Amino acid sequence: ASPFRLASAGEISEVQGILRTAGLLGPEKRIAYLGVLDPARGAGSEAEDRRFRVFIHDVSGARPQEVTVSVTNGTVISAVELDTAATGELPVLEEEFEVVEQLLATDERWLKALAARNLDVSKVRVAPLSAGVFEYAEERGRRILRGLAFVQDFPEDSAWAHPVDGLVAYVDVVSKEVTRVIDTGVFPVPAEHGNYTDPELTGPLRTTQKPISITQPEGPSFTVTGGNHIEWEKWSLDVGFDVREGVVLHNIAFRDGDRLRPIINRASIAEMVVPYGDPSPIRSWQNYFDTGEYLVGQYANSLELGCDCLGDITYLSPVISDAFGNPREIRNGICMHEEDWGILAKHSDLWSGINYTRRNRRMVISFFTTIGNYDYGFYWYLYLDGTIEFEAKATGVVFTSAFPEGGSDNISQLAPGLGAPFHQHIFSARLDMAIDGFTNRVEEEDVVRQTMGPGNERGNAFSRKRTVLTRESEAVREADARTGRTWIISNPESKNRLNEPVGYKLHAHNQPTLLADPGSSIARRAAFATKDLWVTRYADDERYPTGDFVNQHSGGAGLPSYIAQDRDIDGQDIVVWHTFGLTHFPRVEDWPIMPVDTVGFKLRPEGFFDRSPVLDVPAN
Amino acid sequence: ASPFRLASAGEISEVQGILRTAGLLGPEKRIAYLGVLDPARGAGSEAEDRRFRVFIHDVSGARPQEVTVSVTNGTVISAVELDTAATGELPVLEEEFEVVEQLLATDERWLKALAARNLDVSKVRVAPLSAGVFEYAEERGRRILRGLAFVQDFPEDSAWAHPVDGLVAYVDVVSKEVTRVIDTGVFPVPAEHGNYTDPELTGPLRTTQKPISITQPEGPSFTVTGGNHIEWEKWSLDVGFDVREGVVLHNIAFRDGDRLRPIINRASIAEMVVPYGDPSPIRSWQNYFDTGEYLVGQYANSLELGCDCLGDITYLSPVISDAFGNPREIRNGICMHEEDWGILAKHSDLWSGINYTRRNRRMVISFFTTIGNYDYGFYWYLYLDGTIEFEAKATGVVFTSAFPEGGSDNISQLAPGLGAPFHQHIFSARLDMAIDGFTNRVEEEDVVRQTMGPGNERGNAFSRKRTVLTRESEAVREADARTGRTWIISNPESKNRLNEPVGYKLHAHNQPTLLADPGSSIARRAAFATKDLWVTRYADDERYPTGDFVNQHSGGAGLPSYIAQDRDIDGQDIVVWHTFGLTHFPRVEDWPIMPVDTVGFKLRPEGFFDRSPVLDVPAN
Ligand SMILES: [NH3+]CCc1ccccc1
Ligand SMILES: [NH3+]CCc1ccccc1
Ligand SMILES: [Cu+2]
Ligand SMILES: [Cu+2]
Ligand code: NA
Ligand code: NA
Repeated sequence: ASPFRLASAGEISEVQGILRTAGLLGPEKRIAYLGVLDPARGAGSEAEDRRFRVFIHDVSGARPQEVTVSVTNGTVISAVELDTAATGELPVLEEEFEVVEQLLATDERWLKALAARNLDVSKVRVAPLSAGVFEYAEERGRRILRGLAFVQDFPEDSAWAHPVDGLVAYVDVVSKEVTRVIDTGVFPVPAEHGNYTDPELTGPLRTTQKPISITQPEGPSFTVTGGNHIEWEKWSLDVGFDVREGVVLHNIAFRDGDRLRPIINRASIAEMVVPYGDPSPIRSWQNYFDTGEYLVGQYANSLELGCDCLGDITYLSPVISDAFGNPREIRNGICMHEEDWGILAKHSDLWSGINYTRRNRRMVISFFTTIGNYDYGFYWYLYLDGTIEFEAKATGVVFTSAFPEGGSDNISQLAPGLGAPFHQHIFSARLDMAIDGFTNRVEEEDVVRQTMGPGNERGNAFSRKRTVLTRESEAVREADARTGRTWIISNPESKNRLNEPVGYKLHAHNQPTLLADPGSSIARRAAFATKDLWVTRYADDERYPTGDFVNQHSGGAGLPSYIAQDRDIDGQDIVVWHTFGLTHFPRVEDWPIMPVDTVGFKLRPEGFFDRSPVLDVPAN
Repeated sequence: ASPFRLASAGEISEVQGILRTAGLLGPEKRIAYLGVLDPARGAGSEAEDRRFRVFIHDVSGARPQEVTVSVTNGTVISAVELDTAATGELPVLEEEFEVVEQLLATDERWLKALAARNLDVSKVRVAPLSAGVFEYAEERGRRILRGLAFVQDFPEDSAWAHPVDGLVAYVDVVSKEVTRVIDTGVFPVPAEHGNYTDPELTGPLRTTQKPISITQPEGPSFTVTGGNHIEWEKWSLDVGFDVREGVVLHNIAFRDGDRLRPIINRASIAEMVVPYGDPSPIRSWQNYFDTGEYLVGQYANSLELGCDCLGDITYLSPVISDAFGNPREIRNGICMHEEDWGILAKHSDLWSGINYTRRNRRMVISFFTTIGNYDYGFYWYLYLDGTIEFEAKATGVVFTSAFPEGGSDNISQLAPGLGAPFHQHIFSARLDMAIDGFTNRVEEEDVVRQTMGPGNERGNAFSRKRTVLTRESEAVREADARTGRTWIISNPESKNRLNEPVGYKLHAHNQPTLLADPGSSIARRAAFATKDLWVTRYADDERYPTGDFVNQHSGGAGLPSYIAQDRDIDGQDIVVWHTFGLTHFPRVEDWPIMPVDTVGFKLRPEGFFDRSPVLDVPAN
């Protein structure tokens, strides 16, 4: 009976009924987002109200609505008409993916461009790309997608190998109008195929790999109760799923003796953005927010035993709503399992004669999503020693273009005539902290170098300094790999046995943040991505670093507007937002299908325990 | 019959005989180092000469010697008397470990200090620490170790829990003289024990972990021929072992179609150093070079099946010489096995309908070493996609002190009265590069940010720049995480099918380098550690970044003297030296035995292949 339980098919069927009865789900309506709301702060009075938030699109041009529903009470709580010129358009609908291709396929300007390139319109796929906000005044308040074309030689052909460069179109998907067709010149369509299952390309498959068998002859070491509550090796948590964010972790806690100690209240990847660095007008508008614009959870893959997840796997199958409010099960959408992780601790002592070795392991919670050409795995790891780690795995097919004759400073060449524009993959982790409870503070820790002199006569000393972040206006922080900069989240009212505040240290990878010019449209809309670390005071409605409606929003929403409140964060209920990402200069080896590359972050205990928390691990 | 084969017991027995007959191994002699020499450059004329380098110490005060021997020809090639005031002392001998304790145990000044603290001399262990070079003129040319004391309450007690602070002694281990005893004040000896196998400390062991079984029902996928030649998943290499460096990788190559393509000629960890940042005169001299002063290979552990290495393990048992020239087998000293490594590549395509998933794996070559309180695992990883990775795993027991009343800026508190001085663990990887052959160059690659303006009107463009390093004097490089700085090793005379030079990219972790003041003794002796990247022209005798004789050398030897030759490195036979390390502010969780922390680097192909090299991997 947990309030953090997954949404059930029955709850979603009741939401649909409530919306229908209220007159909010007519035939011109589509559900663009549906998700359970987290319990409010201080629900410890026991009063379960299962509430759902719904974004409702209207395919006839009427104003969309934001609606909150209580399945517990069977009522509509609020329903607001949205002015989308003001607050942003709703997320892209799956059914709009093919509308862009179909509308262009009858437009004379589009047919004119394809005819000059001798392309059969029935072979031309059109990627449905988010539009952003640029110079085009006619787009304000309209639902616009932009289309870039790729040729499929036959139904099983990889279209990404055949970009049609020098051509882009803009489409109003509600009025079904093609607003602009821009043809800047003919580029040869790259001819080589990129079919990575074609024996002519792969050659004979390897016969040298032989099997690795990972089994757990006595089950797994974790238990799952109430559908989504995990207990594993003193860890406790709830695994949630949201159609926008994907896997969400709730109530991460560690059982230290007889005390259950909270660490993180809610952990999610709350936004991601892929900005492209090609200045060609064909692509210079291209930045897609996979989380905020497309909703990564609704494209989660069904994960296959032995291929996607290997070992003794426990699956979760989350339920989401389709565009009409029917429940849709994502079969085997979340994989969970434990993994051997090498040596945990080891010492052979010359004086005591004792040899000691212990092995480590980790709990893995993962899902995969596919949005167009790109595929990402999201992995959360819990380790025996208290460490928490997130890892994103990027794979799929790189987004392509022509490679210009005479080269390019912003595109790399992958095959004859075929290019891949430079781009970044930037994530925002939202960590609603609860280190031993909700009274937390953040300190920035830098290494301090000391000069040779009095008190340091051999010039060997070095130290560290910690700076408390006391107000939101000073809590927008940059990495500094030079000085070993980390951030410590501590509880000043909870001390370890040495009388020091208990804490956790965040270790970043220190990769570059957003490279775009600070005056650009993307720097305004993805402002979170320009800094490595933000800290805010918790608030119910401050969910996403980019705001609630990312699609076609003019910018400034989210983190820069939250922190302007300049709230007290020194020993308060706080949220850490960590930006981290990959800067991708594509290489030949990324083609025709890209080997996984990774990025992430980790948190390690910092005086949270009174000694090593893994002294009670047995000797295998 | 490979020239890169491991040394055999028979070869070492012949070396001993040759040395004995030549009069070089009398009863006052000790072998401080013995190791096989790599074949000279251009031995492709086929002429095997197995040669060994030997450092010979004299326990009676005579001058040590460096000797080269050919077991092939049964002769002494050269024998040089060493002036150790000039070129450095020989590495610490294992038999000198207990000489420091035994000599102090009869010194009246030492007994005076223990008596005032009411310590029974039979309970006091003395750590044998390398001396470095500081202000003491009487030490030049003498073989000095310094001693710090720890109390063992009973034979199985962990002495590290009971440091005797405020007390240090210096010992001449050849003349058997205690040169100085420094007592700066009495500190309480910390009373809590740190016995991590005591049920009173651990509590009841966990009963919740249940087994993970990793098996390979058909063997392993790699083959071992000639004792130490590995073939695995198109990779080819030789696994060497040296008593100073430990595991060395030779002739790393990748079978691309019908061509065997070299990548790295020799890879090793050529030095490591642990500098302490406590300005107390009791410890301000403390910096130990585990590789150069103590020789990490001779302390390699015998690795246990199921505890140290899990799965289907193939072992190597390298042979080294003891101090008298007898062969000594390190049973099960090197573990090798392959490991599942998650998803390699994955894409589900919306237009072609093809779902594609492939799994990754890695080849692991590892050993563990223990020198006093510290334990390290060295791991080399080869991946299916051409990636090479090194990982160091640091564990064991932290070096301790008293925690001063009133605190400290350079020591953290681990238990009542017990401190752990700040320190670093810094490694030097020596990578004798051979990217498609020996004509290589290094480029530094930085991200380039571009301003909004003409040619970049939306302010989204970004680029990269590469700077060729042409001469040694310009090849001393610093990290820059901000700008995503990496280094590319390429072969300008070997091009991929796109006509670009083939290459590999080095990705660093960008951790802080040496923090000590640049005018300090350690900055002079560990000059390699002050910069992230060095490139030299290959030379036979340029083996270690610190020089051949690190112990008590006054500084400047090694890399700073090599690069002063200012040799051409633009398309030549070059060696990359990468500094990387951990800065350790010890935490409570590191006590009484430290959970593993890690650091390393990786190299990934950068246009080395003509497309993804893993298209021929099967579907499991
Ligand atoms: N990831 C969102 C961008 C996208 C969407 C659909 C096809 C190709 C690219
Ligand atoms: N790691 C070399 C320093 C050392 C050597 C022996 C005991 C304790 C410390
Ligand atoms: Cu990418
Ligand atoms: Cu350390
Ligand atoms: Na919080
Ligand atoms: Na070389």
